[PDB]
Amino acid sequence: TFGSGEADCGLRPLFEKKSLEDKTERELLESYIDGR
Amino acid sequence: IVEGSDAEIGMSPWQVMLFRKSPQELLCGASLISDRWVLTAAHCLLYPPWDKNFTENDLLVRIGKHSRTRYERNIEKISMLEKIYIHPRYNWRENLDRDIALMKLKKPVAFSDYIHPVCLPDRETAASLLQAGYKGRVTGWGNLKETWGQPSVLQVVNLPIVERPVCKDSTRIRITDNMFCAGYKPDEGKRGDACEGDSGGPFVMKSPFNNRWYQMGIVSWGEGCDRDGKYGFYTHVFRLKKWIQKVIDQFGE
Amino acid sequence: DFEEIPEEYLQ
Ligand SMILES: *[C@@H]1O[C@H](CO)[C@@H](O)[C@H](O)[C@H]1NC(C)=O
Repeated sequence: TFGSGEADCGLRPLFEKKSLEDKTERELLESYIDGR
Repeated sequence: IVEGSDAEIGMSPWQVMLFRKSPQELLCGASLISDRWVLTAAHCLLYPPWDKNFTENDLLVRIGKHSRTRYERNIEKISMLEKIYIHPRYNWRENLDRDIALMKLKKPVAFSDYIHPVCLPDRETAASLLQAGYKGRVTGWGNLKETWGQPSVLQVVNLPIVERPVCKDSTRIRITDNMFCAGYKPDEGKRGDACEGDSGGPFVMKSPFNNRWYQMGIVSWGEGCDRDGKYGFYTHVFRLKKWIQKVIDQFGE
Repeated sequence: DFEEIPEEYLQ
């Protein structure tokens, strides 16, 4: 509700919570070079 | 969204539609950041040059949607607005600097598989992800082309953040530290952009550290849609976070 | 064009 709000924010019920990936999120992750 | 694709069901559960009561039309996108607060672009509500000045009684927010035009019975939730807060220094006279607004819902919305809030970035997440070349994602029900051309369901497109010098050199508009631009360059072979109807919507990124989605920007403005040598501009959410936290702390509950 | 929504939300 302002950064330090909602301990559950950003975790999608149909994806992260079930450990399923959407069709194109890998494209995002692959672009973050020098993080992982 | 231009050159995007159909979103999967539940793919952006924080996506919000700003809907005009009468006539009933799509006004802008927005995002759910908690059970009672929605974030959007100030210019979706207030823009004197075009005699635009909506009050809380002129609008409705529809949450959990997928189809652009249907009333998604038992899935979407429609909420009325209690109060609208525009940033006191939103510059509509010159360049849309600080193009941000908060909307307090009359009653908290219940979360579900289709309705869930996105996170707001903290200093380190912004520092680590807001870099040229890194891709974010934009979603919305806006036009599919600069001159339609309307999608049947929510569209999505992933776009790379562009170096500031390049953003500045693509427009005659004065860019500020409260904006960043995104899109592919003429020679990258890929394209895509937000368009009319998509403004106010979220530009999100997924943290590789904790796997959460963060809203880094708000679709703010652009010159045309998906034009070569031009880029979409976004409100820098982290730079304005103190204002956000301030409004929620004072008028929350 | 948009499907009408319930009256409840328009009052
Ligand atoms: C928008 O309308 C409100 C009252 O509804 C008014 O106070 C405000 O001055 C208007 N915005 C403009 C024209 O600057």
